[PDB]
Amino acid sequence: HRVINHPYYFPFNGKQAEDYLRSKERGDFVIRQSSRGDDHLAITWKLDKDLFQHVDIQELEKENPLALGKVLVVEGQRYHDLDQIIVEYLQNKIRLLNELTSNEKFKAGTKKEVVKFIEDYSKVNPKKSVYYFSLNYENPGWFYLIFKLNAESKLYIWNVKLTHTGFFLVNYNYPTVIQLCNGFKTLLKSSNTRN
Amino acid sequence: PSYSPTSPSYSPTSPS
Repeated sequence: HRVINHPYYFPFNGKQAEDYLRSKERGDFVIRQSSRGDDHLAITWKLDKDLFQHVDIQELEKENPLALGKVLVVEGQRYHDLDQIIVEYLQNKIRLLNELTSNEKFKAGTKKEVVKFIEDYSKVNPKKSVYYFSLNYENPGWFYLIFKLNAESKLYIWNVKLTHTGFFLVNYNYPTVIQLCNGFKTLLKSSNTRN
Repeated sequence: PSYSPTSPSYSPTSPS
């Protein structure tokens, strides 16, 4: 619970940890109490100037939840302390963010820009199809996956969750953006074997 | 929002 002493810790509310990071960088993180137990904590991490996601933690290996767990569990994986879950979860998450953002499949940086880039890329190519990944603003910690058959077509979107273990979509995690592209291909083939 | 998974498949709409 709120007994953390780490330099990334803040007793701030979820809105306060947000508005704190909204004054920080395109990559930010602060530890704060969880809304679902004393054996639980959270990390609020920032993706863009006004975009953030909460990631709960469980303080495992303690006889009482009033006591600080000898381990910290994140997305179902244990670690020795908050500084381990932060370096592991953040640095792995941030490198996956560099490989996705550097990907040719990744669109622009903010809603307006990506909607302008997908529509512009669709209308300048009104007979070619369009499919790109970008930040999701209604569902942080997930990236949106916009698809159009062409300029004259409707628009469809799906999502991929970001995790320090990779990218998670439909039902499985891919430890790198390249494997996410393989996941998408093996999944569309499993979908084409139905359509 | 922030706690609401949703994602349909790639939808290849073709023999891909």
